[PDB]
Amino acid sequence: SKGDVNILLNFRHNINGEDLIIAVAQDHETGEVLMVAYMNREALRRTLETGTAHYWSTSRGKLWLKGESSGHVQRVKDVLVDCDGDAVVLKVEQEGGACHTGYRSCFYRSIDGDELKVREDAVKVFDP
Amino acid sequence: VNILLNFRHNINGEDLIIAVAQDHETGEVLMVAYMNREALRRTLETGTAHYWSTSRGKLWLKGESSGHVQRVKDVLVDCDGDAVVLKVEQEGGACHTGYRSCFYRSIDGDELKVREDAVKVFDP
Repeated sequence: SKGDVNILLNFRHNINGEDLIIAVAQDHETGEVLMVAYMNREALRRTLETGTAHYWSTSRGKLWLKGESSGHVQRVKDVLVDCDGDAVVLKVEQEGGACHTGYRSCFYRSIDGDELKVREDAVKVFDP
Repeated sequence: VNILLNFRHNINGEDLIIAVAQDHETGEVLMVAYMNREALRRTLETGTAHYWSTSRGKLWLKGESSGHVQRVKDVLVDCDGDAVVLKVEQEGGACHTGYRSCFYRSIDGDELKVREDAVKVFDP
């Protein structure tokens, strides 16, 4: 199956006992990086099986479907792989916003001098 | 600025944040790597991407040997401050395989195949 390709990747980033790869979610049309998270073997396999983004929560200690509660799922259109196979870029179609704060992207702030300010071109898609 | 970020991606006993190098013009993700406090500190000071090699256990200036440095134009920060996006101008290629981006392959059904939009900048 498609999900079985996971055997070709290297989950060598260990965080609290779970072997993981780094995953970057990117808007398939605009190219904007929406979020960064980890995936364990099962999360990648399920992502490939359903075509919807699944990640591994290090704080929650379990894999979860992005949008499990908000409905803000990420439909995966392409999965790019790192040269060493331990990270991937997911080209996605983002429903709602990727961040729980309401912004489309988790990266709604930027370094300005010695402070972190909300970008003026950032978009708050919804209000939590 | 380091005070505003949250280093916690612990690997081999070293507080880190995840850095995503993205082409400032095309938006293509060129590579992903970790940064320790010093790596980021030096990146902001020099304007050139500095990373932390978890394997080498030492600081690393991208292109310090190949000359393929990444000039930082902007730095975006994650909501919880443990990840950043580096908007950069890439000299040459970001990958030692010679390709423009480390992510020059995609899962095509059941294998890892070179992307048709993958461009091999140089030959190692």
